[PDB]
Order: sequence, then structure tokens, then C-alpha cells
Amino acid sequence: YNRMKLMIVGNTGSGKTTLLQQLMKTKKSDLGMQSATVGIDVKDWPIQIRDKRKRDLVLNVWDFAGREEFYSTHPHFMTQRALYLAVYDLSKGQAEVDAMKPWLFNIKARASSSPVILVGTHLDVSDEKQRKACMSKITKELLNKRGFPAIRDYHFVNATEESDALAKLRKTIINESLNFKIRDQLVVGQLIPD
Ligand SMILES: Nc1nc2c(ncn2[C@@H]2O[C@H](COP(=O)(O)OP(=O)(O)O)[C@@H](O)[C@H]2O)c(=O)[nH]1
Repeated sequence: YNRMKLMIVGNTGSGKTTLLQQLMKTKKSDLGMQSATVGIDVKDWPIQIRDKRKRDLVLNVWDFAGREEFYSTHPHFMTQRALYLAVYDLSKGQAEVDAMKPWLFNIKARASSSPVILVGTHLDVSDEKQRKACMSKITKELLNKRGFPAIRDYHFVNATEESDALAKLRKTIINESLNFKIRDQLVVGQLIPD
């Protein structure tokens, strides 16, 4: 079972599908313009982990928008068994990123031991000063008294076309999805009889 279980903290307009279509990418005259909504779904995406076996690990993340539509049930999907992704753009990185605190705390309430990584999508939405304005605020409020740890990492991406920033996104995923284990867990990709 070479699959990682995950959940997203973000909302419509951040750009998660924008990133994904250039990760979990297809052919010509298929993928197009992006939109957003709220409901419950999930997406399966391979991670290029090893130089001799790149195709061996896959992410499976639950997709929903950070609205009361999911938030009211969100506390019941919480577990150390899930890894978390956070997706905001580079304007939101300063202005709205903050929106996930009530979600992060539901995660915390069960386990804050599992990592969360924040990606700043739509890098080009903001200028260098604003991008730094986001970064320089986010990375200062990360750790606290009540048990919420600092984010494990962060990355900024231009997501609408083929992109090296997505390659960097992937590199980040490769490391965290490889380095993180829940106790000395059997690697999920092992002979585990369901
Ligand atoms: N052109 C452009 N659109 C973006 C970008 N990032 C975010 N958006 C928009 O944000 C929306 C995607 O929202 P999403 O994060 O996937 O929310 P979800 O429906 O809850 O998963 C789409 O309308 C995208 O066009 C970007 O890189 N540039």
C-alpha cells in the first residue's frame, strides 16, 4: 500500500487544482481553465521518490474548501494517520493564510505530530516585496504554547503551465513524504494485509 493519506487546509481561489493539473498532468486539448467550489473529493498523485525507483510513492489527498460545509464535519476526519497540505496564494500568504487556524487546531486536537507544509501558489500574483511580506509573517507565528508546531516547510509556485516551481514542490514532497513516519511505521508501501 504505497499511499499516503492526506487532507487539505485551504479554500476556493487558493489554486490547488491549478497546481495539480500540472502535477497530475495529461495531454493536448484536455486540461483548461480553472474554477473552484466546495464538496468532498480525493486525488491520487505519484511522487518521484528514488533515483532508481521514482514512481514508488503516491499521495491521496482529500479535497474540500475551507467552508462550514466541510468544517462542521472536519473534526471527525482528524488523525495522526493523515498528512496535511496547506494551499494559499502569495497575496493570501499574508492576507488570508490565517484562515486555516481553526482547521489546524482540529488537527492539533487529535495530533500535531503529522506534518503540514504550506505552498504559496500563484507566485506571480505578488511582487517580491509582497511575497516576502507573506513569508516574513507566516514564518514568525509558527510555534506556540498550546501545542501547535511550526510548519515543516514552505514553497512558492507558478502553477498554470509546465513549471520548475512544481518540480521544486515535488522535491519538497519527496523529502517530507519519505522522511516522515508515524513511529517506526511499516513504510506504507509494504506487505500489509489490509
Ligand atoms: N490564472 C490563475 N488562476 C489561479 C491561480 N491560483 C489560483 N487561481 C484560481 O483559483 C481557483 C482554484 O481554487 P481551489 O484552490 O482549487 O479550490 P477548491 O475547489 O476548494 O479545491 C481557480 O479559479 C483558479 O483559476 C494561478 O496560478 N493563476
